[PDB]
Amino acid sequence: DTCISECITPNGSIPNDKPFQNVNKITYGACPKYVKQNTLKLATGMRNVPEKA
Amino acid sequence: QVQLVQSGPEVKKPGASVKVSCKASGYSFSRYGISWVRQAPGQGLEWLGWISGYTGNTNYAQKFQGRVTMTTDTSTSTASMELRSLRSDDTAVYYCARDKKQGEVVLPAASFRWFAPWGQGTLVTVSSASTKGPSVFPLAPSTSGGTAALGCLVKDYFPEPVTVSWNSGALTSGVHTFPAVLQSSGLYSLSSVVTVPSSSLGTQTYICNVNHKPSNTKVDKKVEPKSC
Amino acid sequence: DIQMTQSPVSLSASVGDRVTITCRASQSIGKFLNWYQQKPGRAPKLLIYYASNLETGGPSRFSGRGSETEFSLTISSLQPEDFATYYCQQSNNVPHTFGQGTKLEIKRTVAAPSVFIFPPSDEQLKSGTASVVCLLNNFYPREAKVQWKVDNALQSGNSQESVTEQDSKDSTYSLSSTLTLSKADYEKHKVYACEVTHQGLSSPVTKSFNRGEC
Amino acid sequence: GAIAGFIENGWEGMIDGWYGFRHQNSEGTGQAADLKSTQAAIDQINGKLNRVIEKTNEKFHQIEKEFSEVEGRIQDLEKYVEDTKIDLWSYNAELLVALENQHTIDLTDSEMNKLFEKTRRQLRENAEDMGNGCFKIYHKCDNACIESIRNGTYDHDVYRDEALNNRF
Amino acid sequence: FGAIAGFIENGWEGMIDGWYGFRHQNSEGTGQAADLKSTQAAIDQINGKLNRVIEKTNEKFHQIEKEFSEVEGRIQDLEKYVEDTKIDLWSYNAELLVALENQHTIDLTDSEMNKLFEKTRRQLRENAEDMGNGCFKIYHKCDNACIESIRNGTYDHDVYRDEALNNRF
Ligand SMILES: *[C@@H]1O[C@H](CO)[C@@H](O)[C@H](O)[C@H]1NC(C)=O
Ligand SMILES: *[C@@H]1O[C@H](CO)[C@@H](O)[C@H](O)[C@H]1NC(C)=O
Ligand SMILES: *[C@@H]1O[C@H](CO)[C@@H](O)[C@H](O)[C@H]1NC(C)=O
Ligand SMILES: *[C@@H]1O[C@H](CO)[C@@H](O)[C@H](O)[C@H]1NC(C)=O
Repeated sequence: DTCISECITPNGSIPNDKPFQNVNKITYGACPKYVKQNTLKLATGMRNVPEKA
Repeated sequence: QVQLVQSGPEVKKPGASVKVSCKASGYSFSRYGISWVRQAPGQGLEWLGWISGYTGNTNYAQKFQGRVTMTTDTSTSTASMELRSLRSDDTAVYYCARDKKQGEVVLPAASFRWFAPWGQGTLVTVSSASTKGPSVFPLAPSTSGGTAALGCLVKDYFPEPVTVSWNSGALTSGVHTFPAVLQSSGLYSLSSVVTVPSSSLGTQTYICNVNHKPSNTKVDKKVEPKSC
Repeated sequence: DIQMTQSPVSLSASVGDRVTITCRASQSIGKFLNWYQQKPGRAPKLLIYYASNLETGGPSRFSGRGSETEFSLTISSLQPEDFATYYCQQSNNVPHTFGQGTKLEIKRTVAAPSVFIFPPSDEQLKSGTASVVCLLNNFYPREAKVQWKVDNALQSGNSQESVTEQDSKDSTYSLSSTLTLSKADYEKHKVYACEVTHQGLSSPVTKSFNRGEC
Repeated sequence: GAIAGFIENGWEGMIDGWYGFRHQNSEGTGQAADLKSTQAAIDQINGKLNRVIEKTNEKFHQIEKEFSEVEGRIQDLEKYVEDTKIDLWSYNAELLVALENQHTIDLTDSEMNKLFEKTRRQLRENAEDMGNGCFKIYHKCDNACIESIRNGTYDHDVYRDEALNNRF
Repeated sequence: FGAIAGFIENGWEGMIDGWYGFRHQNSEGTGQAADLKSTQAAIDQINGKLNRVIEKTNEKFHQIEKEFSEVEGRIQDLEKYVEDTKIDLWSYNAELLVALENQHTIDLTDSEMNKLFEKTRRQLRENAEDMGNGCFKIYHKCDNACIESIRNGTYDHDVYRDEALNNRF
């Protein structure tokens, strides 16, 4: 396709804004590192303590 | 349109201070910062520092510590930069630019760690020379191909800039106004020239219109071949 | 401070050409590298942010690449609006630093200058100084040597040159050399000549004016 | 109706900042965000996000990782090499987000306590810790007095005699 | 006119005999003294991590070839891939280690300063007030020997309690 992507997998291109990747261990280019996890959530806020009555 | 509008040009004697302001519009001024960048004439860009519109925190380049103070005013959406103890090499066009999102966590591709938009620029001239209006001398014409070349010599003015046109803007083809040069006297000098058909010299009138806003001086000068 | 090195310093190309500018950091900056385009006389404008992102207005013929230490900017099909100066800039660490810039100019065929010489005006002469102007008009390329001869005395240190930017319509340059003398010294000699050498001229062209004589 | 601090809960009504002040005085009740300590926590989280992608992983020609035929020894080694790599990186990723999230929770908890202690220092002997994240200020503190506390210009000697008399 | 100021947003370039210390101002003048126990307590922790980063011995002998003068293909692609994988993983470990270490070192040295302040706060009890800048206003006359008793932890608050409370209220 007519687009821009530094990283290529046999499944197609993927972005590289995330440090890790779960699409395919076969990659070409500037790619995220392949891991077995499907999701890893990094906290970007504090503990959520909803308020009292 | 997101926009930064800066204050007017300044001419300052050495040892003085200058304060330049940037007025923001089109975006949330308190959720970003302002970076200041200057450019000496014919030179590259130099970063002076940064101030947050959210916190008022500041980052100054080590070269300017103790000489710069940056301030921000939320209600007027205006950032200010003050440079103290000015020297001759502080002469530059000073730019402000919106920089760095504040008040929220940002991923790198959305951090706004880039300068956009920019102000139009503020020229600050620091010289121990005083404002002076230019003297306008003609360069009379006299042929080849056959075209003649005539122009005006705009000399001994301070500070930049001067505006030059021909026949009140009616003549624009073939015009070449040269960039000013700083003479050893501390004053600026400039030439504007134009090529015209050699046949039209007797019939057509050529006047260069010179404007020096800093001194409010305005001069029309008729250019004609010398009489012999 | 982190140092940014741009290559090449200057570049000349044609419309429709493909060009690539290079920026290099002295230490890793991640992808926090931005590119600015500055047209002569205008404020810089953001072109690429975070290494590879086009500012939303931006033309698709510009593209950026790189990370860490090495970065590039590519214009796939050059257009007239693209000829300007390009600065790379690092936003990873304070103090933010700029590259020295890459000037992009239009390639052209060689054109010899038309040479004109101008005697000092009477109005200026009576005041006490004399400025003699040598004009080199519509030439390419920029490299040119101007020499001042007064009664065949080769002068140095009393002349200042000044060049225009490339002309928008014909891509040529124009140059002005001004010889400044006191009224007294302008009266000692009769003939003044500026000698122009240029690669568009096989033999150098000399233009002379006889003083007190038109 | 009565206000309470961070010891008990958080504030869903606070949307202009991450940390802030609520007060109740003679003129009424009000709320204000503390921007410096809000941005101090955000600056650190932004720094994490920058450091997690700071190193570029750029690989081109590698080994083959899928195979259409049974070959034996060499293919056994090629598969073992790639599986070993993935397990080590999968471990690195799991430990990274765990360490980072623990630190994010810690640093945001710390910014709250630093703003509480900063306020405790200002008030000196003119207030007492109610134990719920609030201070009982023992003197008439109008809106201008509250704002002096929030912007760090509150002079305790002005209200000291009044506050000491109400405390004892 | 130089008034003393404490560690809140302020370091001491003048203190060279220790890492943490006291500065005082009383009737006899101004003075300075380093606190040796807390200085060494922070140093001992840095020494301990210096010992631990170097404790493992990495001793390798015959290994694999890592530079090749000829193009060979499959087997050489694998040897290069193994070594490149090992280097990237150790490079990651080295980067993460010094990051965790420095964060902890900054925290533990910040903690020692807070411990020393709280240790002093407990000594003074109701005889002083927190000035907010890292200093205590001692509300009684405290000569040089009285300052040293605070510095060496033998300060008895009951001796001065009546005088201090009378000055406070
Ligand atoms: C990518 O393709 C592979 C097979 O080639 C498959 O196992 C995997 O599930 C695919 N992943 C995605 C995200 O499509
Ligand atoms: C949540 O985090 C993402 C990325 O870290 C950010 O883009 C987004 O603005 C955050 N949401 C809020 C409500 O701040
Ligand atoms: C702090 O708030 C008080 C009360 O509103 C005001 O008088 C003072 O000028 C403020 N100071 C600053 C630095 O904003
Ligand atoms: C502590 O200092 C006081 C005052 O100088 C002194 O009398 C006492 O002996 C000291 N104690 C120790 C254990 O150094």
